[PDB]
Amino acid sequence: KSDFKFSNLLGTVYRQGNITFSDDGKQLLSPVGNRVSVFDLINNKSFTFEYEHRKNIAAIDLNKQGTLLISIDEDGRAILVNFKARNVLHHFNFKEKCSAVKFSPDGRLFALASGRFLQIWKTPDVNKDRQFAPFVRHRVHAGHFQDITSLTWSQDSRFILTTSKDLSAKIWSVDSEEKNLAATTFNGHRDYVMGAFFSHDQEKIYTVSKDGAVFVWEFTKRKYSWRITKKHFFYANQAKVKCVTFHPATRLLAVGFTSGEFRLYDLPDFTLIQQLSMGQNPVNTVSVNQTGEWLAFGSSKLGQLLVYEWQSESYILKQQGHFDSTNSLAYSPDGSRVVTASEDGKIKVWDITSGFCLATFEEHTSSVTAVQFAKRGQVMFSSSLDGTVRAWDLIRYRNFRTFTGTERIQFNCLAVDPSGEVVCAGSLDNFDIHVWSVQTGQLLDALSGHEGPVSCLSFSQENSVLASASWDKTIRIWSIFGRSQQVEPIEVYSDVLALSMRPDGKEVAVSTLKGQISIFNIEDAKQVGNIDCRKDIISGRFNQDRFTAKNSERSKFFTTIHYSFDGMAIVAGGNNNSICLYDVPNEVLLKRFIVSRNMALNGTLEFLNSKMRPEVRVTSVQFSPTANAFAAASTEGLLIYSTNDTILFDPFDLDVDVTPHSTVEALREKQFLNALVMAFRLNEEYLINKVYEAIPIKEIPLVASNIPAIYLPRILKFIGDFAIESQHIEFNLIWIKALLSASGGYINEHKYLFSTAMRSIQRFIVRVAKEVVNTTTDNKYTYRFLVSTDGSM
Amino acid sequence: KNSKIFSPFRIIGNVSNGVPFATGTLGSTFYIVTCVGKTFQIYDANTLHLLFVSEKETPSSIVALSAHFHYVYAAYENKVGIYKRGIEEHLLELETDANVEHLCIFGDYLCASTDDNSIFIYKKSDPQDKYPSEFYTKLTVTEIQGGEIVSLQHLATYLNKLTVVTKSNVLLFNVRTGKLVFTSNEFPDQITTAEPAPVLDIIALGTVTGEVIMFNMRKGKRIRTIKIPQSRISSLSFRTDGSSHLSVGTSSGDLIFYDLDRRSRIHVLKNIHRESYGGVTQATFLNGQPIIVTSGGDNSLKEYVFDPSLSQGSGDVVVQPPRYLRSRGGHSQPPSYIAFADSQSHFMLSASKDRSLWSFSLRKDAQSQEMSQRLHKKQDGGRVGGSTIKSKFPEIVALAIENARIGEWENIITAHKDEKFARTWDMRNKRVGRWTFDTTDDGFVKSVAMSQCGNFGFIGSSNGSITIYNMQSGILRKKYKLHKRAVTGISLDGMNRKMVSCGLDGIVGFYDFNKSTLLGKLKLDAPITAMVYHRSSDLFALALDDLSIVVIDAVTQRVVRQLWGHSNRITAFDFSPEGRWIVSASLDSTIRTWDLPTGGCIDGIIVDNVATNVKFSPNGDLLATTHVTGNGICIWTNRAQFKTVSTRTIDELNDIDFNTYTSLEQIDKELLTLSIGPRSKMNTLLHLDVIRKRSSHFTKQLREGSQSKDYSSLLATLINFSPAAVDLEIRSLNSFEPFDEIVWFIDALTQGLKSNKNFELYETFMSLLFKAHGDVIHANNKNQDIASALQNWEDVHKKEDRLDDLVKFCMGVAAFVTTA
Amino acid sequence: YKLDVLSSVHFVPKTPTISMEDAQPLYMSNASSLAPQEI
Amino acid sequence: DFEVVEEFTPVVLATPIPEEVQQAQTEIKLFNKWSFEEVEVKDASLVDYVQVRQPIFVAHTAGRYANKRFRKAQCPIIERLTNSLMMNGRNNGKKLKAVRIIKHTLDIINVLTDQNPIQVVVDAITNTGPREDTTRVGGGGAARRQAVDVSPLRRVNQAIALLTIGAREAAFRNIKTIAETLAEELINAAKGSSTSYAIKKKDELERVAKSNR
Amino acid sequence: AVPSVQTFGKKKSATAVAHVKAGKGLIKVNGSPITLVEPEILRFKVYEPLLLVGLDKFSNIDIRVRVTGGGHVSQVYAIRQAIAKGLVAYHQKYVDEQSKNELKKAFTSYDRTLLIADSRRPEPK
RNA sequence: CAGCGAAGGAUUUGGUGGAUUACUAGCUAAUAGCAAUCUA
Repeated sequence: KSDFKFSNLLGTVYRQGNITFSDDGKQLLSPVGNRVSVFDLINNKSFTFEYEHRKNIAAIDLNKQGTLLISIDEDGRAILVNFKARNVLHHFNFKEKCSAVKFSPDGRLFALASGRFLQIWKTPDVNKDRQFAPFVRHRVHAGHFQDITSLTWSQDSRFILTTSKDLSAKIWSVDSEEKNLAATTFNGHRDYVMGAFFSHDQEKIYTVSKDGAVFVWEFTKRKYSWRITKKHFFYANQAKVKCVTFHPATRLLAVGFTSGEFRLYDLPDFTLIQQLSMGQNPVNTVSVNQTGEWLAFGSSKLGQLLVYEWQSESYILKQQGHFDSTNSLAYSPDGSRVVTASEDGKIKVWDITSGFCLATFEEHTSSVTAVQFAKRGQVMFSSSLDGTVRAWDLIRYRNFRTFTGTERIQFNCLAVDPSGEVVCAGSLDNFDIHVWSVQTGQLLDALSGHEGPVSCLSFSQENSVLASASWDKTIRIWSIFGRSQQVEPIEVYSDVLALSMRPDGKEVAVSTLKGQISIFNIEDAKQVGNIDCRKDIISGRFNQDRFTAKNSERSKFFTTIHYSFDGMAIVAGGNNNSICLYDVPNEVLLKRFIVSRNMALNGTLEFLNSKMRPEVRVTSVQFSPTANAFAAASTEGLLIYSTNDTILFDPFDLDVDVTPHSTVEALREKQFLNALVMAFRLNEEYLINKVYEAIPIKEIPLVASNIPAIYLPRILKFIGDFAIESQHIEFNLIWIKALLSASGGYINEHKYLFSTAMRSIQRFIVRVAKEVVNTTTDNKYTYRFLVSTDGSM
Repeated sequence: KNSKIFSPFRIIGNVSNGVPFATGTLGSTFYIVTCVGKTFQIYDANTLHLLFVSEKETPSSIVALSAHFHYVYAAYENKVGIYKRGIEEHLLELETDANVEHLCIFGDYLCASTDDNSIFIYKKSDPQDKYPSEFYTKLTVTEIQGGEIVSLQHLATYLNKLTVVTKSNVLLFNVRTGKLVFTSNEFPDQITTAEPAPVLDIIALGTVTGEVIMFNMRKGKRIRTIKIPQSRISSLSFRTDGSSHLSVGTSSGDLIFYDLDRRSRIHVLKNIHRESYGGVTQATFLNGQPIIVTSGGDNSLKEYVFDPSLSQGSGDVVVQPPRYLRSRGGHSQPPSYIAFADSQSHFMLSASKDRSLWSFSLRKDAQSQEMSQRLHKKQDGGRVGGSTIKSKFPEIVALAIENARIGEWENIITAHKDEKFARTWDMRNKRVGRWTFDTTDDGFVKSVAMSQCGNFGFIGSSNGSITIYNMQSGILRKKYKLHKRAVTGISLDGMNRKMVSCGLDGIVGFYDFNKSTLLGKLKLDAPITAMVYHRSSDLFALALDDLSIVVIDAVTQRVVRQLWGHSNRITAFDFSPEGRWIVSASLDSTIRTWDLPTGGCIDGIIVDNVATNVKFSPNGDLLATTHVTGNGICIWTNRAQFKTVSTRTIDELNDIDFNTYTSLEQIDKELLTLSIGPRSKMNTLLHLDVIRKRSSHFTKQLREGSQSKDYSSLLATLINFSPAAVDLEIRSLNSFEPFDEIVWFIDALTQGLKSNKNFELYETFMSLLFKAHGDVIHANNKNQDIASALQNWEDVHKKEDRLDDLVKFCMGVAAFVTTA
Repeated sequence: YKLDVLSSVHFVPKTPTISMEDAQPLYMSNASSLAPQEI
Repeated sequence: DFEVVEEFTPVVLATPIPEEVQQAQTEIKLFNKWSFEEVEVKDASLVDYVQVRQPIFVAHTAGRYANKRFRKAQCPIIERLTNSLMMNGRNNGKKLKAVRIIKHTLDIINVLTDQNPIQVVVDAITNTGPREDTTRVGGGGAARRQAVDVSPLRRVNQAIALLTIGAREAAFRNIKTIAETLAEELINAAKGSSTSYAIKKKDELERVAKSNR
Repeated sequence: AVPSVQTFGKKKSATAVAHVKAGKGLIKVNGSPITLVEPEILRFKVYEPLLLVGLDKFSNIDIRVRVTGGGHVSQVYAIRQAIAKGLVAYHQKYVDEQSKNELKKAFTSYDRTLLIADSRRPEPK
């Protein structure tokens, strides 16, 4: 239950730093703020590393074995991570701002540009155990006079070519015996040298500067001593070079400027292969694939990330995120994608597994305040500060409906019908609730009776009663449908922000400004029970303010709460860097999550070092409708916390004779039901999978009819989280058919237990199985046409 | 015994052990290299930060260590190791079996004295290299010439000579010619220390009766004598900043300061270190500086500074006494209890037999701080009792930290040796708290716990009664009386709903906590000594008296595992943070790891000291053990955080031993099965034209499969290559005169989807065929070969409606069951 | 932009062939996403 | 065995509190006399409409029960009896007089039938409420009645109404008062004696429904 | 100098100010004890803040209530509201928060009108 | 007054030291030198 771990970070495909590819360039590693995201672009998936720098990261490299990563932040706190185990190996503090870090091509050394010293360390093994000091220093060279801007290793890991703000570039041999081969310095640029590369044969050296000159250096005679043979110029007048890279094998120089324009050249002849623009913001990063076919560009101001193949002129992806400006989120009615309403005025529909945005919608001319799904993922409603609620078909991607009032107000929250006839929206300057029909477009009603700004709205999903709650310290329940026009006001102790509604519509949980979460019975309007949450809230100290984090009244309350789908838990977040979840029977804190440890954000540290910034805040929390997770719209992105059953041995009434050995003996002796319930009492995912695949098709329905009723949600949620990605489609559908036929009355009379295990199953039937069935159906009908009709002339 | 889960990382909390440290000087800064057992540690003397720790543990204890500029020379059992930045550069094996026990380094020479009164000289090869490396000669101090060698020094401007300080004599060797230049007259008492003065050719000798001699090593006389009666002299140091002071260090822990110019005694720092642990073991002035670094055997390293004089004209006669400056320290006695302060594995609380509670940092050793015992004020306003001569609290039996409400109120609850109340502490302030919870039955505190709401603390007395206090306000809330003998374990649920107590009468009581009922009581077969509650999985483990570990869950109150194998009393145990393993340690000098899923012993370590405490980190990072000897905390890292270990039992289905199940490729040949690959490949193939608008071997294998009537290699190549390659191979298939390549592709897809594997890909390959050149198939429809190939493709493909009505049933009934 | 950035609490940030069209919706490989009534 | 200590000093206050008042902190009884546990509703379909599961100290809960439809199904049935007792033009508003005569009638119910008077009044409700009734199917005014069933809230409503107005007319000009006539009415309705106005009226309504069923 | 706490209890036009401080255990309404609060049939309406939570909460504190306005039943409802939320506020400020929200849970399970009145009315239908 | 109460108790304040981010040493013209010195 409560054992959530940080899974993913949706939104924000790039923040600051350098993009890296893999060696077999399938994944790309992107520095999001202090995490690192890794997007696998072929197997369409994505993860974010769990570890966390304390400032924004500025350098990334992983060796070409793929086996370990090193990430340096913007004051030199390096972190060495095991890339396969996903666990951090060492924390090493270089003392000043490191501009670049690079592993050697042979993997065994890495070097980095810390200030004006090039320092080469040698890589610790991944097979060795963790030591107190795993890095052993090779050397530290100081020949530059100002800060080094770039490294480049040679093809053999033998020379290293560094570029500085000082107007030179230098070549250093790795070992001392080749010191005479590499002792030259390369002058002649008017500005900062942005890059210095070898050719494929390491005979020519190209040095690209900030003003726009690329110099070709050759070991010629005018003795032989590294002349400059040709200077080529970009002649981009106002713009200047922001990032350079070179693929030496395909002779491809890729250059991004401070105007969004990037050009890519075939270098020793200097012929413009292509020139095109990311946008208007500067191109902060260029990176290239190992085969040189993909170019990943990152612009840091809008947080955007291209990877673009330059042969077939086409963008593998275009993915722009939102730093700090995200007002709301909503899970799709199957937990496959999250819709994000963001303050720059747009809707963005992010896939969860593959961490990318599918569609974006810009028809609001101001900050979109709320999104909400309806009609089972077919329609999606959003309300913004420009005065409009509007509806979005997620099939034809059209804004088909726009609802305004008559009073020119700005809407801050909405709520739709279950049977989506009516949308409803509340403002923070009008004290009314606006009730629109969705079929026609008209303003059906204006509900009046709050004496304070309507902070939150929610329709009960079962009996369709409206619950609004406002800053006049009052939650209010409106019976709209069918001749009632009934109003029931429940007073509460302080002013309310974030009401939420149970999945059965029985109760409503409100968050108040005191710091509490009160839970009320709707039909008999009396309080069922409250949680006192203002003492398990982490409220950090800002830098500008002159009052301690203990005595602050800034963020000791929750501005967004949400029920779990079994109705038993509440996740909650606010303008603080803790999100807390509770179980509402016992009113006790299950777990508290620190949403950021970035010291670049403001409200993170409670105690500031006695030796504006974007504050950290969560603006919306939601539980996943299909699989045991929650998304939180922080300032860093959409933090996705999820459990997984691979770890955490948590049995269910095992005894001493219940053992993996006992389970495989029962499987080998083919008591299949006993093996299945032994694996359920182990609650071990590999054992459940092993027994599940070992049961034959002949006796799926006998086992599925004899499964005990306490192990029913376990086998249903297992079949869901297995069958989304497993290939055994007919096996999984046979099991689903046998379970629904044998025990599908228990499910119907215990709806909210199997409310997230059944939504995960019909995330498998309509999303892989129905697509396959559509393909075979179209093949059958094209066959019947192509052989049944007359093609003659 | 080497392990396969945990590997040794460091032993934290150690600063010194009373080997005389060495000082070294890089440029104008100073470092201080102190021995901690078998490693040394380099400290930055301007701030006492831990720069370096030696990379490997030496095979025995380091016994004499010196430091020139970049290099540190550490002598242990037989040999001298030359270390730079911790990493060992060289190892000088001596040709003896005698233990090397002194050394000096001057010039190209390293001179190492053994304990059989032989001296080994080692020489550099060429005077430009970094350390003395080659053997040169051997010197011997026989019984005629002098006693046991008590020090080995080189006083300056002495061209390749060596002052050897024996117990009665002072010899002077020429170490190039191997000669004994000068042997002094005898000394009437045994001399223990020596230090060269910054005066030219003067050494200072310290005797076992109380006198400092100032021997002039060129005249052969003694210049002056300083008498400190009944004090054995253990250190000598000289001030070198224009103030001629000497600092002697006395093995009753005293540091006495003398003016040599005006022959007075400046000041005495009394009890600067403990006499019982050796007194002041090494004291030295950082040269040119008024700061002196002392170190003692009580695991402590201090600095004292001389402020400038307070009289603006006299100065030299009004010498302000030395004051204290920074210091590092740890426990002076081996720790008795261990806990982790937080889930981040950053701080760990640690209580010792020297009656101190330290908070040690696993990230940076400067952050280690002693929790203060300065009591608060009484709540009403009455007087607090106790002695006026303040001493530390009795040594800590148990403790329990739960930082849910940290900074808010009292946070740690701790139980001391043979006293009837449990103190509280605040980890945020790092100090004691306002409350001492009584037991209310005149019994000593045998266990403590506290809930994870942070509101409640639980005291378990030796007369069998649990008392539940409030941590905020410090008052009795409830009191359960089930046991009659001593309650050794209390814990509570993560939801404050069921508590579990275990006493040494061998009954585990299960109580409801909100209601004050008991849910049950289970009688085991031995007295229970210790409980550990794994709180997420609700499984608690008991160390019984019959040397078993009973793992029992609190939900259904059954013994669910029973782990046998320990040969003596189980000292400690702890759960893995995921709750899969349990690591125990017992008085047969062993540490075992048990995989309680399978119920067997994964790994065992025979460790020479008995491990008295074992704690996992609250993440899966580290194991922390605590042994009988050694003032620190031994730290291990689990290698199973980076690899996966086999849960296969030691003594003295490889996927099921490695907890995996690689899902088999297809379960039955009559079952449809998708590809082992991404699900999106079907959609990419079916719509890659509009996707991009929004953004040969094949022919030879096809022909050879048409010969052999087996297209398995063709279909393997098709399932292998990429969507652009698939479209570009299907789009070029010779659709013109006899139509062979089309019909070979069609009955290849027939042979493919007869096999019920990759069938969504075979379906999209047929869709791509009909899309690319289904117009030529429609054109020469009624052609015999292509019509028969499509006929048998439909013959196999018409058995695909099993999937259709299967997903129709699942969709319709799932919708009906969910909605209605 | 500038009047509502100073009238607020929380922080608000601010020829070749193509500007790559980084922001673009409608795409789960949809081509004819029009309505049948629209057609 | 096992015992919990949860007070650690005998509680004494500076204001002296009566011994039965400080005995009332272990169980809530109506008027500190009549226990609410082991008071069951011996007829199902009326449990969840006669409410005896939140015990009270006096029949004067000033809560608001007339602003949703079935919210008066969880007013405690002693207070519903009290509120129905304070109705006519003479005795409107006088809830303290109604509470005082409810206290007197429960005292004399217990002194006549030595059993729990809350159990007696709950049995009187569940025996009085009619289980069938007739509506007048109109046809423009064709005088024909059709038997309908009757919902449990209407059964509890009409039960309290029949009992209270039977006590009024039984106390109309006899020597007995409203408290004594209501006691006789609740006792006879509890045992179901057919000597009460209330269950004679129930038997007439049910018999007419049986007639023109 | 003393830890003290002031709360308010209101019904229609009665209003009651309750001062709670540490003491010996005396509960006094309008100077007279709590066992004199007429109309004597609603004395248990006044008592139920004491009997719902036990007199061991009141064994260490002394309350005084000053009640003006209203009528008989409005004054007993003001008294019980003032006593209840005064005990809650005292255990908030000077005793632990766990006993604070245990008291809030007990009073709210009995009736939350001990803690929150029904104040602004009517409804214009 | 009672009570609390070990060769005393309370309040206030100045200075210094250690933490307030996760520990790979100083200098320079830096593949090494110096640190007693870079200069003939």
